[PDB]
Amino acid sequence: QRPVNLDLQTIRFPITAIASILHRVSGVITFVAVGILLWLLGTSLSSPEGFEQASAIMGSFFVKFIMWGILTALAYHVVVGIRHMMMDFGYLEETFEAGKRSAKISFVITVVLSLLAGVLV
Amino acid sequence: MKLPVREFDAVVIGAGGAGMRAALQISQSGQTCALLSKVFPTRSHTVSAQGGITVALGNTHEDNWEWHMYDTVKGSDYIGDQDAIEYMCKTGPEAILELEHMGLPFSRLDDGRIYQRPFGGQSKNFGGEQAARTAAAADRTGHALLHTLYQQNLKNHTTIFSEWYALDLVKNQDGAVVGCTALCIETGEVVYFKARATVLATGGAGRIYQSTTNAHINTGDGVGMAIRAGVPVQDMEMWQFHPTGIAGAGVLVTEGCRGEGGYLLNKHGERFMERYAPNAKDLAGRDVVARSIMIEIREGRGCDGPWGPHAKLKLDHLGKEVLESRLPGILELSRTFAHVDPVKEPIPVIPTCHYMMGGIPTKVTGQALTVNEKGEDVVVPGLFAVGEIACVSVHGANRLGGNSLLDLVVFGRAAGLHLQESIAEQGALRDASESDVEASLDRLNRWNNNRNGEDPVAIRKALQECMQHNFSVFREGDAMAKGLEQLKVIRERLKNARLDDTSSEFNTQRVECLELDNLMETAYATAVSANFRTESRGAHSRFDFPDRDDENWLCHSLYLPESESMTRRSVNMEPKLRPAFPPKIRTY
Amino acid sequence: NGVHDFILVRATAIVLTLYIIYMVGFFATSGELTYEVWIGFFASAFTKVFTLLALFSILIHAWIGMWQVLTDYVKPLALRLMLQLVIVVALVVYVIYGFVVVWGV
Amino acid sequence: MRLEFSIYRYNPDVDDAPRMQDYTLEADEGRDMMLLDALIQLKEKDPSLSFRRSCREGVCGSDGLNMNGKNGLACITPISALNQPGKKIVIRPLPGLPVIRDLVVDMGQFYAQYEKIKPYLLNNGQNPPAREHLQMPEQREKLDGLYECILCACCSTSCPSFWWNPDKFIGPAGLLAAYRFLIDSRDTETDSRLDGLSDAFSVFRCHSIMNCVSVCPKGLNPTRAIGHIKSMLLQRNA
Ligand SMILES: *Cc1cc2c(cc1C)nc1c(=O)[nH]c(=O)nc-1n2C[C@H](O)[C@H](O)[C@H](O)COP(=O)(O)OP(=O)(O)OC[C@H]1O[C@@H](n2cnc3c(N)ncnc32)[C@H](O)[C@@H]1O
Ligand code: HEM
Ligand SMILES: CC1=C(C(=O)Nc2ccccc2)SCCO1
Ligand SMILES: O=C([O-])[C@H](O)C=C([O-])O
Ligand code: SF4
Ligand code: F3S
Ligand code: FES
Ligand code: NA
Repeated sequence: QRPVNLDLQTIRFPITAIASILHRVSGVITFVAVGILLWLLGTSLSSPEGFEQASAIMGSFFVKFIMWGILTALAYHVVVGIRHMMMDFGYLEETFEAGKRSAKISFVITVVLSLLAGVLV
Repeated sequence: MKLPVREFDAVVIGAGGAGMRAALQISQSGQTCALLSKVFPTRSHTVSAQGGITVALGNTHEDNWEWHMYDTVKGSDYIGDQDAIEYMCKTGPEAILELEHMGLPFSRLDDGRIYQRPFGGQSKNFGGEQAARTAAAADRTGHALLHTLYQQNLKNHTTIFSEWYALDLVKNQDGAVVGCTALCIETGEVVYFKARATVLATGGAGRIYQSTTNAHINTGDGVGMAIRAGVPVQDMEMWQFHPTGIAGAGVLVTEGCRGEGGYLLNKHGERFMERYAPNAKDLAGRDVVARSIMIEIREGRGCDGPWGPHAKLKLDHLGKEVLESRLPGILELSRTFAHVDPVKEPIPVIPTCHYMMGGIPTKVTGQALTVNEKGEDVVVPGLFAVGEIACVSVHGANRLGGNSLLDLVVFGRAAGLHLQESIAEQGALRDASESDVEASLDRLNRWNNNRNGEDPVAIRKALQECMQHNFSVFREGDAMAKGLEQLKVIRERLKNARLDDTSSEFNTQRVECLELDNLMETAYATAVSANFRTESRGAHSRFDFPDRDDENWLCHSLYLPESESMTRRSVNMEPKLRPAFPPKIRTY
Repeated sequence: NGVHDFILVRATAIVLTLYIIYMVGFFATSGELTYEVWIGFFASAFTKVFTLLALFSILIHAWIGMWQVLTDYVKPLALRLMLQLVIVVALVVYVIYGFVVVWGV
Repeated sequence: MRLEFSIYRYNPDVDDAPRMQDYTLEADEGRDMMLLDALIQLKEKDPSLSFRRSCREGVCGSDGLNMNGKNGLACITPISALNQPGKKIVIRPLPGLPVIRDLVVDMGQFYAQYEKIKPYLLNNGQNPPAREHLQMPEQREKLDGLYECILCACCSTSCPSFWWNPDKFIGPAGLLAAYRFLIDSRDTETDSRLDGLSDAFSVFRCHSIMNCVSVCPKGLNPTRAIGHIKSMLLQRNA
C-alpha cells in the first residue's frame, strides 16, 4: 500500500495555522476544565467548611499553576473564538495579511489576559 | 493476442482543445469513445494559450465571416485551402457561442456581449481598416477554454485514460489504422486500444527547437506515429515563430499586447513596424513581424542586456488599469521570467518558435489523407487528425493569431459530427493480427532492452541546436543542406540510444526517450521539407530563393515516409459560398 | 446538518461570552472574598439562572466541538462512539451537577 | 556555486519505504534558475528521478511540490528563494496524498472532490439568449479570482481538514470551484448546489486555518470564497 508524505516536522505552518491548532487544543482543555471548576465550585458552596477548604486548595502553589493554565487556555479560546466570529460576520477581512495581523493581535491580547489571570490568582 | 485489448468505436489520442471537443461530440453522437492523454487533460498546451479565439462574432464592431476568410487566406500566403478556411470562418461564430453556453468565462463588453480585441492580420472590408475580432478571457483564454471543455467532459462522463502514452498506430494487412498501442504511465502496463476510428489530436512539436514557447510535452508524437505508419505529413517546413517570446526565456507574451495598443521599439526608440508594414504596423502577419525584428537585430539596431539581443515591447502607456484587467497573465510572466514590470518598462522580446502549420493532411471531416502511386488523394481508412497535429490546411504558410483555438473547436467538433458517415464510408475493417500489434511495439522493445548505448540527453540537445541554427526564421540552402546531414548522423546515434531507468511505476525517463524518437522524426521531416521548398512563402524564408514563386510552389509540400522523399499537393481554391481569393502580392 | 451546527456553536459562544464578562466583572470588583459575599452572589436568582443557562450552552457548544475533534482524529468507529458516549455523559452530568449545586444554595 | 538537495525517493519495486537522497548540482554564480530547471538537470545525472512537469511557466499546475516545507510550483520557484547557506534544499511530494513514485502523487482524491461539486455550467434553458448569454462586466468581475485555478492541489494538500477527511471535506480548491459556479450569473441551479453543500463536512470542515491562501501560486483566496459559500448557506438554510 502506498506511502504518503504526512510528516508534520517537515512542513511549514504559517502563524494562522498555529493560531488555529491552539484554538482547538484550548477548547479541549477547557472542556476538561469545566468539570474541575464545577468540582471546585461545588466544594466552595456546600458549607462554611467547604469554603475554607476550597481556599486551602487554592493556596497551594501547584494548584495556582494549574488554575492559571486553565484561565489562560480559556482566555485564548475566547479571544481567538471572537476573532473567528469577526471573520464569519465580516468585521475582519479573510485575506492572508489580515489573518496574520489579527492572529498576532490575538496573541498579544491573550498574553495580557494571562497576566491579569496570574494576578487574580 | 498476448496484450490486453480495450475496444471502443473511437480512440482519441490527445486531450487538448481539439481532442476534448472531438471526444465530447463523438460521445454525444452515441459512439463509445476513449480519450487518451499523456498528462492530466487540463495540463495540455492549450491551457497556456493567451490572446483569444479569432471569430466573426460581430460584437466589438459589425463584422463578416468573409472578411475573416480573406484575412486568413491572405495571412496563409495563399497556400491555405480555401474550401477549408471557408468552412472554419463561416462555422466559427456558432461553434464559439456554444463554448460560451458551456460556461466559458469570456470577458465582456458593456452591453454584456463577448469582448473581442484587435489582433495580427485583422481587417474590415477585405484588407481595409484594423478589425477587432479575437474573443478573449483576459489573456488566459486557453486556460478558460480547456478547463471549460474538461468540465463538459466530466458532465458527459467521457471515458478518459489520463497519463497514458500512445506508442504507435496499429495497421491491419489492408493498410488500415485499427487503433494504437499505449503505455499506462502509472503502472507500466502496455495495451492495445482497438478502434474503428483513431483520432490523432496530439498537438505541436516546438520542442524540436532550442527555444520555444511550447510546453515540455510538445514533442510531435503524432508526427512520429504517422510517419512510422507510412502516413505522410504536409508543409512541415512551415513553422511559426511568434514575434514576441520573452528574450532569454522563450515564454510567450501575447500578441494581445499589441492588440491592446502596445508596440515594438528598437534601440533608437523607433517604432520600426511603421516602416516594415505601413498599414497594419505591429499587427501585420507574424511571419513579417518576426522577420522585421530579426532584421533590426541583425543590422545592429536591436537592444541587449542580461536578456540577450531583443526588441522592446512597450505597454506602459496603456496604464495600470488596462494592463491588470486585459493582460494580467503577461504581467505575471514578464515579472517572473524577465524581471521586468510591464507597467513601468518595456518587455524584452524576440521571435521564438511557436506553432506547427504542418502535419497530417486531412479532410474537413478530419479523415487523414495519403497519396497513391499516381499522386491522387486517398483516405487512410480508420485514421483521423484534428488540431495542431492536422494540416487541413486552414493556416497555409502562416497562421493568424487566434485561428488555432478556432480550428481546435471547429474541426474537433466536425470530426465528431462526421464520424458515423466516415466509419460507414470506410466500411468494416479487418482485424489486426497479433504480429500487427507486435510491430507497434518494436520501438518500445528497443528502448527497454538497450542498456549500453548512447545518452539520449546529448542527442536531444544536438537535435535542438541543429534546428535552431539551420531552420530558424532565416534559412539558406547551404546551411540547410548541412543541417540535414547532421540530422542523419544524429538520427543514427538515436537508433543505439540507451534507457537508463527500466522500472515500471511512473517511469518518466522511458516516456522522454520515446518522445525523443518523435522529435527526431519531426525534425527530420521538417528539414527535408525546408530544403525541398525553393522559394520564400509566409514563415519559410530563404536567402537563395527570396521570392514567392506561384508558378512552381503555389502548393503544399508532402513528405513521403517510405521513400523519405518529397512531392507536391494541390492547394484548394474552390470555396462553395463565394468566389476564390486570387493569389496576389502580400504586404501589410 | 452543518448549517445547524455552525449557528449553534456561535449562538452559544455569544451567551458564554456574556456569562464570562458577568463572572469576571464580579471577581474583579469584590475585594476580599468572604464566604458571605461569595454565597450572596451565587444565591442571587440572576446568578443561578445565568449559570444554568451557561451550563446548557456548554452542553451544546462543547458537544459540537468535541464531535468535530473526534471526527477528525479518531477513525475506528467503536472507539469513537465510546468516546462520544463518555463526553455527552460528562456534559449532561455537568448540567445536572450544576442544578444540584445551585438549587442547594 | 554548489547547490545541495535532499529529495524524496520512492519506487515500490525497489524500496521498502520512502527515503531522502542527497544530490549536488554545480550552478552558474551569475544566474538564478528555477527549481524545475534544477530538477531537470538532476535527472540528466539520475535518469530514475521522476516528477511531473509541462508548461514550465506556472500555468499548467503539473509540478506542485513541498519545498523547504512549503507547497508551490517548481517552475516559478527561484533557487535563490530556497537556497540557504549550510542547509539542504528539501524537496518532497505534496502532503497527504498517496505517493505513486518519487515526487509524483496520486491526485485521485483531489479530482474526486472537484467532480463532487459539479463543476460545470448548469443552466435550465429558460429564457435562452439570442446569441451568447449576456453577462455585464460587473457580473463577470465576480469570477475573477475563481476561474484562474490551475488545479495544482497546493492548497488542498496543505489543509489539515483535507488531510483528515479527504473524502468528505471538499477542500479549498474544490470549494473555490463551487463558488465559481455559485456566483456565475449564467448558472441557474444555485439553490440545488447549496442544498448539496449543507452537510457537516463538505464546506464546514473549513476552520480558517488559512494554509490555502498562503500557498496558492496564482494568488487566489479559497478562504474568502469559502466564507461567501457559508453566508449563502445561512441565507438559504437558517
Ligand atoms: C504555445 C502557445 C500556443 C498558443 C498560445 C499560447 C502559447 C504559450 N495562445 C494562443 C491563442 O491565444 N490563440 C490561438 O488561437 N492559439 C494559441 N496558441 C496555439 C494553440 O494554443 C495550440 O496550437 C493549441 O492549443 C493546440 O491544441 P491541440 O488540442 O491541438 O493540442 P494540445 O493542447 O497541445 O494537446 C495535445 C494533447 O495530446 C496529448 N498527447 C501528445 N502526445 C501523446 C501521446 N504520445 N500519447 C497520449 N497523448 C498524447 C497531450 O497529453 C495533450 O493532451
Ligand atoms: C466555556 C466553555 C467552552 C468550551 C468547553 C469550548 C469548547 C470548544 C471546542 C471543543 C470547540 C471545537 C474546536 C475545534 O473544532 O477546533 C470549540 C469551538 C469554538 N469555540 Fe468554544 N468552548 C467554550 C467557550 C467558548 C467561548 C466563550 C467562545 C467565544 C467566542 C468560544 C468560541 C468558539 C468558536 C467560534 C468555535 C468554533 C471554531 C471552528 O468551528 O473552527 N467558545 N469550543
Ligand atoms: C483540522 C483542524 C485543525 C488541525 O488539525 N490543525 C492542524 C493539525 C496538525 C498540524 C497542523 C495543523 S486545528 C483547527 C480545527 O481544524
Ligand atoms: O499571441 C497570442 O496570444 C497567441 O500566441 C495567439 C495565437 O493564436 O498563437
Ligand atoms: S486555488 Fe490555487 S493552490 Fe489551489 S489548486 Fe487552485 S491554483 Fe492551485
Ligand atoms: S487551509 Fe483549510 S481550513 Fe479552510 S481556510 Fe483553508 S481550506
Ligand atoms: S510546469 Fe506547468 S505549472 Fe509548473
Ligand atoms: Na498543424
